Amino acid sequence: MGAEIPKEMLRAQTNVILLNVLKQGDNYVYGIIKQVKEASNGEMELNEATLYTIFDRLEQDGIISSYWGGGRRKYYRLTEIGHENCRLAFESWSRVDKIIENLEANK
Amino acid sequence: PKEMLRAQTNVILLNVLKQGDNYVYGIIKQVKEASNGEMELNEATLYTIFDRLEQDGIISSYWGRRKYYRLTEIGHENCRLAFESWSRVDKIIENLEANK
Repeated sequence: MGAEIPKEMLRAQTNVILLNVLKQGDNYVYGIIKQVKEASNGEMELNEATLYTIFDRLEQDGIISSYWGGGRRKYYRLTEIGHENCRLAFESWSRVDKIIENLEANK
Repeated sequence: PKEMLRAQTNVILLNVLKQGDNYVYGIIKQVKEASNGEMELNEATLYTIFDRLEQDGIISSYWGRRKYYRLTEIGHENCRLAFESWSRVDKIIENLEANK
């Protein structure tokens, strides 16, 4: 093989954009797509089949939950479990980059 | 969460090898000194990570007798595209500026 960008990474990246927008506040899939496509500058053309499968299997793990809002929108919110999972992920990752800081500046 | 700890260990390990070639014991102690004593890696884990990192051509090894490991030109390029791809996503949010 050789040098690619592993598809597992692109999956991970769209997941991180997701719970950033959800972190920023609850939302419905339509709005999610529009917001991402306009932070993307148009180069983030999410499709809702992916959002719905991603969300279904994101909750079996309790990381978000959903509620109902003559349009009735299925909104999504970030569970406090997800909030602290995200928070302590950031703090451990900040620790990791400080360790890289220290390896580089060492020698 | 185990798998997150595994991933962070990967980024730490191959940042060390990205920074320059090394052997497992020296890697461990160097990590423990950027770690400040908080990350006392065990050689077993280094070995499993490396076994699967050089069957994937991302590192290699030679005899220098201590066995040194090094970051392949594939691994260097992998890290550079990961940095570029992730930096683009990081600069995509950028998600609160369009809100209000």
